Amino acid sequence: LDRIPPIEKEIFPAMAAEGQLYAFNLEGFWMDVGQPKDYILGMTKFIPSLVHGNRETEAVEHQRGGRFTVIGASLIDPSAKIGDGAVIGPYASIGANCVIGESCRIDNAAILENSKVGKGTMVSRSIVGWNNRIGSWCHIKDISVLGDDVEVKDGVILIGTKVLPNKDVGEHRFEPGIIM
Amino acid sequence: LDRIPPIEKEIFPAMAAEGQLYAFNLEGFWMDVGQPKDYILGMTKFIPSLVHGNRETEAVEHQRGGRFTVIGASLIDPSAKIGDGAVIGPYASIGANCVIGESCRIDNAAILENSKVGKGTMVSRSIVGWNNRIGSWCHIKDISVLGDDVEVKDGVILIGTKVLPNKDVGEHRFEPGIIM
Repeated sequence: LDRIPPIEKEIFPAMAAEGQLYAFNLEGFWMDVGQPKDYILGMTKFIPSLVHGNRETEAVEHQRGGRFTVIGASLIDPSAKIGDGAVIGPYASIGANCVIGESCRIDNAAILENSKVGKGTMVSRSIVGWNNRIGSWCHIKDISVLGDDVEVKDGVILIGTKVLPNKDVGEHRFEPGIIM
Repeated sequence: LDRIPPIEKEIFPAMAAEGQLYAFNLEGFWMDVGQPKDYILGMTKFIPSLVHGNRETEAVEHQRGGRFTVIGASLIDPSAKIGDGAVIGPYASIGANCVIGESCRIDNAAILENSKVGKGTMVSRSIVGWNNRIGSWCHIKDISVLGDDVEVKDGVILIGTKVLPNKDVGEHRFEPGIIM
């Protein structure tokens, strides 16, 4: 600690000038989670590193509310209900009290907090809001982030579109964009 | 029968000229099934007229292979297997030996002869081939006709595209067109 009014970061050039700066090589993964794409990539790199950390034949989480199959490792919150014939894809996370329909596909996607999901939808490489209420037969794929308390009708196809909070969606979007 | 070498609509002007032509007014439906769109419209007008004709609380066909729900009247071939949680939409037809997945949406669509359908797909206002083999989580909607012995991979979205026989589809199509 030295009083340096505005500042070469932490005075690193001088730190090397007196030659007391050391480096520690890391064998593990490293990436900056600053974007939704980087968010998904960090999740898919970080999930396998938690095998010895937390509680969760692929037995990361297999029988919660019914006989469903998980292709790869995933984080299933114990209070959640998965359904009867869902297929939780590789490297997926699900929050507390989340409800997943009778048959679903959660592929490399994150479901946060209290969310309801219908029957037959596919959530691929995407994120959903906190109190999100998702339709039954929709199709959400690519890097699309859904804000808080959004709702989508049945049979909508959001492909890489970010929606703002409290909005409502009822129409297809086949191109990247933003919904206000 | 009179020998008229070539043509005037079987000589209807003269037929009326001798004044021996009668007409019968029809109270029922009538339309020319010459296009897939007209095919779908004729099906949706003709299905309700068969309530007293053939064998098939909405009890047109309710329990075949599992406890599934039918929203409206539909024609389910007895040899078919519907699944466990399918939702056969209004005015749909299914051919013999057809297999429908655990949860499906057959909405105003026709399935012809031996076809297999995965889990969670949606077939809306469309037709499928004879020996068609449909993927699991696909999404086929709008007026799209699939030829004979076509196959679609998982998670494809065909929106109003007509595919030729024996072809294979593995990529999305968000616009009307033809696949060779």
